[PDB]
Amino acid sequence: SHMGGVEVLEVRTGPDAITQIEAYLNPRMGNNIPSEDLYGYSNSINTAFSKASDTPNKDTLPCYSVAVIKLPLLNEDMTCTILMWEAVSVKTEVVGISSLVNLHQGGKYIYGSSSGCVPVQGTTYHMFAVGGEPLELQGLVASSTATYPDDVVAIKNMKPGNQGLDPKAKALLDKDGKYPVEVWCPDPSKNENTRYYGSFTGGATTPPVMQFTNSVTTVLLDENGVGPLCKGDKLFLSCADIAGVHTNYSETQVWRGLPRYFNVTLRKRIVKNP
Amino acid sequence: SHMGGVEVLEVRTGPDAITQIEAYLNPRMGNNIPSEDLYGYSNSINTAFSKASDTPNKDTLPCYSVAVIKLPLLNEDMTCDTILMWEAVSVKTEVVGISSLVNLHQGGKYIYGSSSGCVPVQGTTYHMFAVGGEPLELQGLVASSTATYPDDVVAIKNMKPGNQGLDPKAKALLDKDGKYPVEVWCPDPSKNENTRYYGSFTGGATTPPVMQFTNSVTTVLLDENGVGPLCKGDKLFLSCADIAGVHTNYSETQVWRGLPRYFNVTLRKRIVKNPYP
Amino acid sequence: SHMGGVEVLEVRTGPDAITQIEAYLNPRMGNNIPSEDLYGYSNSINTAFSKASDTPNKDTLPCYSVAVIKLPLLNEDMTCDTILMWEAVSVKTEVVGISSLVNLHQGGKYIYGSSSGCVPVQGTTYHMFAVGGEPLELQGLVASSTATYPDDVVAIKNMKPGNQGLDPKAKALLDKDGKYPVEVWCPDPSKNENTRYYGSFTGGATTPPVMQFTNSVTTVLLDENGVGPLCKGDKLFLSCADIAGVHTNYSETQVWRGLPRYFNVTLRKRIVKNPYP
Amino acid sequence: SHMGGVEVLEVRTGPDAITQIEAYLNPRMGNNIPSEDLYGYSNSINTAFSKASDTPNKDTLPCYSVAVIKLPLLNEDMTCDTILMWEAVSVKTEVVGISSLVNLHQGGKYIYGSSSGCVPVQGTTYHMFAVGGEPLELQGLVASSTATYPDDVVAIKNMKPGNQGLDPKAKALLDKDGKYPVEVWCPDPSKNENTRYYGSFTGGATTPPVMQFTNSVTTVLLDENGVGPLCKGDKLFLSCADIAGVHTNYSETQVWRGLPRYFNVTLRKRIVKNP
Amino acid sequence: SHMGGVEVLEVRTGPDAITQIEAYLNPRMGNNIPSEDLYGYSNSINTAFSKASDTPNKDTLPCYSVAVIKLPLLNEDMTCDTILMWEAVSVKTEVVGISSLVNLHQGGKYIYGSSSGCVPVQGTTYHMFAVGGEPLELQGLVASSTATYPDDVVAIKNMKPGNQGLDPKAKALLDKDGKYPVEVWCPDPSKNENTRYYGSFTGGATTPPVMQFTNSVTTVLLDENGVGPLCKGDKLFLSCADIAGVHTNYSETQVWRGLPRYFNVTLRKRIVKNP
Ligand SMILES: CC(=O)N[C@H]1[C@H]([C@H](O)[C@H](O)CO)O[C@@](O[C@@H]2[C@@H](O)[C@H](O)O[C@H](CO)[C@@H]2O)(C(=O)O)C[C@@H]1O
Ligand SMILES: CC(=O)N[C@H]1[C@H]([C@H](O)[C@H](O)CO)O[C@@](O[C@@H]2[C@@H](O)[C@H](O)O[C@H](CO)[C@@H]2O)(C(=O)O)C[C@@H]1O
Ligand SMILES: CC(=O)N[C@H]1[C@H]([C@H](O)[C@H](O)CO)O[C@@](O[C@@H]2[C@@H](O)[C@H](O)O[C@H](CO)[C@@H]2O)(C(=O)O)C[C@@H]1O
Ligand SMILES: CC(=O)N[C@H]1[C@H]([C@H](O)[C@H](O)CO)O[C@@](O[C@@H]2[C@@H](O)[C@H](O)O[C@H](CO)[C@@H]2O)(C(=O)O)C[C@@H]1O
Ligand SMILES: CC(=O)N[C@H]1[C@H]([C@H](O)[C@H](O)CO)O[C@@](O[C@@H]2[C@@H](O)[C@H](O)O[C@H](CO)[C@@H]2O)(C(=O)O)C[C@@H]1O
Ligand SMILES: [Ca+2]
Ligand SMILES: [Ca+2]
Ligand SMILES: [Ca+2]
Ligand SMILES: [Ca+2]
Ligand SMILES: [Ca+2]
Ligand SMILES: [Cl-]
Ligand SMILES: [Cl-]
Ligand SMILES: [Cl-]
Ligand SMILES: [Cl-]
Ligand SMILES: [Cl-]
Repeated sequence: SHMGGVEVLEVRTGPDAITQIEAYLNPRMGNNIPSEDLYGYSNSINTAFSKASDTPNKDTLPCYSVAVIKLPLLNEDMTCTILMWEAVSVKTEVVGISSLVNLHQGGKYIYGSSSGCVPVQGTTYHMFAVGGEPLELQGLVASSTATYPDDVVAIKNMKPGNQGLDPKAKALLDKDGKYPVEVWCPDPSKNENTRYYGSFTGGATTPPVMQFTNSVTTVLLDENGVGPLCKGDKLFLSCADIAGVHTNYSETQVWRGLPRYFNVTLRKRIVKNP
Repeated sequence: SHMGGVEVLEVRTGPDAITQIEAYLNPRMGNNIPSEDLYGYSNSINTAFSKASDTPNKDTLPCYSVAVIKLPLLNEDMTCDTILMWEAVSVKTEVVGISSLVNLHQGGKYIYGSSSGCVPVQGTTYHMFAVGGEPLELQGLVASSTATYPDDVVAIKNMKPGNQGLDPKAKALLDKDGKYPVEVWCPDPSKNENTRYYGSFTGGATTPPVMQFTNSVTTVLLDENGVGPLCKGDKLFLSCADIAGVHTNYSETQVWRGLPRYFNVTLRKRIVKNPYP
Repeated sequence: SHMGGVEVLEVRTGPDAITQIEAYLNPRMGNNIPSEDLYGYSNSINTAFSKASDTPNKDTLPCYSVAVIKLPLLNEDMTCDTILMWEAVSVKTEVVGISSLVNLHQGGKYIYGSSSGCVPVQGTTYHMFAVGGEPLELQGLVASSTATYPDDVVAIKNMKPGNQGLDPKAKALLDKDGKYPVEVWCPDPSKNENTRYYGSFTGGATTPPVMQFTNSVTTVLLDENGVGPLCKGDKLFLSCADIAGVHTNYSETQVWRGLPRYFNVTLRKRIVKNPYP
Repeated sequence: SHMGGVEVLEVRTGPDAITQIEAYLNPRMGNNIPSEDLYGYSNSINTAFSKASDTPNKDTLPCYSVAVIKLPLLNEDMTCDTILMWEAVSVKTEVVGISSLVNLHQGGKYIYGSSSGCVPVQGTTYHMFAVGGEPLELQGLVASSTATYPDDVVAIKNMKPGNQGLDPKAKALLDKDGKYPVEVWCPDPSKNENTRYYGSFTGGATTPPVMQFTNSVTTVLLDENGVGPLCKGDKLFLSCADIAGVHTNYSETQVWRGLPRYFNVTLRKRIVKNP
Repeated sequence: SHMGGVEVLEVRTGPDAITQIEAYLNPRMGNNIPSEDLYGYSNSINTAFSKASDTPNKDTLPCYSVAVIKLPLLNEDMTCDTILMWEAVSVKTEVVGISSLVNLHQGGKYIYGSSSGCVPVQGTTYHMFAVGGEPLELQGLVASSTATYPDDVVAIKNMKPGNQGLDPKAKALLDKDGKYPVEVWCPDPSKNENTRYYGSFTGGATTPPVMQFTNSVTTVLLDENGVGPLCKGDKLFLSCADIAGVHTNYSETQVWRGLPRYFNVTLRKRIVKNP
């Protein structure tokens, strides 16, 4: 016999330097208040009369979600180096995928009136971001002559140049359910302190495809080995998860969105004070 | 010449600390009793008259499958500072009966006209499995909060339009086979620390199903800290749903089609600081 | 200058302990004799009148292919404490004739009108192969328990609605070429410890087929313990099914189209504790 | 207690030997000037009357984008045994404005009837980019040699049926922004030793487009010999085309839709034997 | 300061033991001569009257391309214990002219009505290439044994219904450019020990084509014993077929469309025991 090691499993409370946060963000498809009958969907998509006359109704435009998570305060005085929270990894999941596995919800029939109803399908757009400040946005639209509703943030002084990349069309994703997906995208010329990931599939009637698991972690460190650094001890979580459109019996259509869960691991770092 | 080693093959028993279990779970599409004519399928999908009047008929809603496997007893009682627990380390899993879909003579809607083969199972698919040391924790979320769910399934309590998004009060455990509808419940990503789950969804009205099968693939169940599910009360929970698509009848009524899933799980005995008070 | 090595290429005869075998298996879609006009295809798919009246015609049901390859004799008898056995370590396999589908002049249904090319083979596809040291073990599972299978195929005995899911009594061995229907039998994942199998299915009414071909890919057959299939009685079992889709005739009758599969298996001699009583 | 290291985060200015450039290139689908109503789209696609009579209207042909970026001057003396050159070692690149396609209210053909959303941009897609130390070298190859190309694009000289395959005389340099049609010119794989290019095509009449976007991906530009593009005359060439699909109007006329592309290229100073 | 190394970039000629060859192969869809109006396409596909009466017209059948490249002469004496042979170790290969498909004005069938663009090339695709030290070995297998093949292509001898599966007598060598039909012949996996081949097929009536292009990818040609194709008689065999789909005319007649393929093969001299 000899003295040797054996590994016992127990609850381990992680180092003081490491923290995890969890959050969920509900979708902002247009009906953005939980009391609303069509919460989690847009209102019926109203189409343009013409190029010149294109005025989407209130609540018909899906917008990005954003949540600001206040982390534990690290610095008593900001005058010294300072400590900052560095986001190192994230686990994220689209919640409610299985809700689409439903052929009895009222709408257009797959075949005739004896069949199931057409499920959510068409254009999809799934993106998330984790950063130490608001996601920086670039404006670009399909048509500069659309008139955007009062309750969304649109491009200022829109002109045909906004159908391409105009460097004046910039914004911060600093309000939940206010920045339309069809107007704003991540600005790749900025966002040095944010990591973002997105996938788009278009088409009129395309089948949606989504996976879900609790086994996958995305590392947030950049090419220099540094994760997002949380300015003022605030963590920004942003996303949009448009699953497709639901078609009603009358052939009116509404966007369907799903919520997203985030689990972010952060660590305390010593940072030279700007 | 010299003395040297040669490797002889033989049956090896493996150590007492490791065990393997195998199980299969039959699908729960609505007709959940093997004596039923449409066992392995739902009843005909009945669609809503309206947003307000949406009452799925009994046995038209696919539900999750779950089995609880009783593992070998490890402890005399729960009084010691440490106990032994089974740790699930890996799983091999297979959807069974995929080839049954390779059938164009089953009665139904014709591909072309009445001289052609019949349309096979297609449309929305949903395949998921989980292996854990306790029930899979579920989150409720529905397409429509005004649906009236049948008494024989577990629905969200006191549904409101908020349940079309994530309401933290809509939570459940997958603790009954063939009772929790797929369209109401999904894995809760805010919990499930002691379960591993994996899922794939493809929608669309008539989409072709795609499935693979092999006995060569093993999934490791260890988490980011190197620890597998730990089996509380020496029970292993296997959960799944495998909706292959819908079958369309000649009259255009449609039924969900599900397939069984096989599991082979490897577990090892571990010393664990006693969690039980 | 100095003495040094240079690598010269030459024909090398491998060690006596290693052998390779090559074989091809022609498809068994229904017309299984090379003299038949529709060899490599099924007969026209006849569809069910009803759930209760569903009687596939003779030769309309694709079946698995199987070949048993007799390997070199290794033992004088089975009396010693150890014996020699062939261990299958790797396989190269290819579906042959893929390019034959690149044909829009074969008579059939038109893509557009009567001036256009004809619709090529498309729809449901099913590709699988197995390499083992004994027959592939099969599980039965059908779309409909009330189908009446023809006398010339091996069907599930005393079929009941439970056979639309997994019934553990519905088991068979793939021990006859062109006799076990693909739509009735699939690999049994609860057995097959001495076989490796691999399969892919894509369904749908008219889905485009996708196939690749190369001589650059080798699949390793060693299991999780580093052991390949061990060939009982010095026999190697090769199994497959390769359904490319259906061909549609102008009258809209449809026939399954299959393709042959080539195998190149590498085996090595091993000393094995004698399993034979 | 002991002396030891701790890793402090700070703003680090990269070594003098390394530089990064950022640029964006707007699409050149035919309406190539930001004052134009249909900027970012082609004009309506006019189809051939016949094989012999096929005359695309001006600005109906999507063309490649190119930008030449002037890098810091490295050599005041070009007569030494060696010179310095900028070597492009990696690139991050993104298609911008993908989310603009997530729009079912823009006027056009209806998905179902007049109560539904309108059909989004779909059909043929073509996405490519290149990073090089000199212009991208092009090979000409067309669907039909009897097409008559307009005078505002560069096309194949003395076109003949052989140009429906590879004729080695049909060669060009991508040296004008918005003038070389995608349907006439492709990268020449027999040249381009000093460029890296990457492209993806999916055809079909009405195919759904698929596009990803992230700031997490870097492509290494070093070749098989470990050498990146070397920038002749301290000029960096960025080339691309990003056709997202076509938009269909209610009248069923169709226009190509393109999107801009962003580039972030890292370069390092290298000693090079003087040519 | 000290003596130290710095890596200077320069033009290097590889060792005398290594050579690179570049080639392109134009497609052989039926119109195989660059003077033909429809060069790069087949003639209109004529469909069978029946099972028994199926006679494809001349030049309606896409065929494989092959080029035999003469390499530098290695042995003036062929009677020693060893000879030198070229060993192919890697290949870079690209389909050329993919962008030519990004064309909706070419005359044909309309996507929607007569105001819209025309349907692009789509349907069945077949892409393969091979690099070897001798002709690619072929296996014959057809959709229908009662087809009558024309006298300008090489087909199966004494065709019988068994040729709808694998009959071991139906074997050939790919030794003539543009004469072996794709629909009759495939690589023989039971031979081809001295060739590497790679192929991809996607069928369907109207399927969208998918193709990528880059100059960044190298395929290693070494087999499982670390040996590449050895070039018998100092000849390198390049084979391919690249069927992009079919073009549909307004009358609904259809023609196959093929594209050229580029090859860049690296070879090294090896000492080989004299056979
Ligand atoms: C996303 C969703 O739940 N859509 C509903 C839809 C909406 O509630 C409605 O369009 C918003 O005003 O309503 C659907 O059911 C309708 C009935 O509620 C109504 O009584 O009659 C309608 C007849 O055209 C229709 O049946 C719908 O529009 O199809 C059901 C759908 O799920
Ligand atoms: C999933 C399945 O087996 N579906 C059957 C279907 C069901 O048995 C039935 O719809 C509900 O129990 O029955 C099908 O055959 C029918 C005949 O059994 C009946 O006599 O007449 C019907 C006429 O519309 C029909 O032919 C069906 O509904 O198509 C066959 C199908 O496979
Ligand atoms: C898979 C195949 O070869 N199919 C053939 C088909 C078969 O020979 C037949 O269905 C077996 O009974 O025959 C096709 O051609 C037919 C002619 O042979 C017949 O003279 O007239 C038929 C009229 O509908 C038809 O044209 C077919 O059924 O389309 C040709 C097909 O490739
Ligand atoms: C790509 C794009 O923005 N297309 C517009 C289109 C263009 O403005 C037009 O083709 C360029 O000359 O115009 C569409 O709207 C049209 C109205 O502006 C016009 O008053 O009437 C037309 C009736 O057929 C049509 O409604 C269009 O052609 O559909 C809108 C489209 O987004
Ligand atoms: C692949 C190709 O270029 N196809 C052409 C086609 C060919 O020139 C023809 O099939 C060769 O025999 O011709 C198309 O244009 C035609 C006119 O040239 C002719 O004057 O009238 C035809 C009326 O049906 C037709 O418009 C064609 O057949 O559509 C154009 C096509 O691109
Ligand atoms: Ca910047
Ligand atoms: Ca939690
Ligand atoms: Ca077992
Ligand atoms: Ca060259
Ligand atoms: Ca051989
Ligand atoms: Cl703005
Ligand atoms: Cl609840
Ligand atoms: Cl049985
Ligand atoms: Cl030219
Ligand atoms: Cl022959």
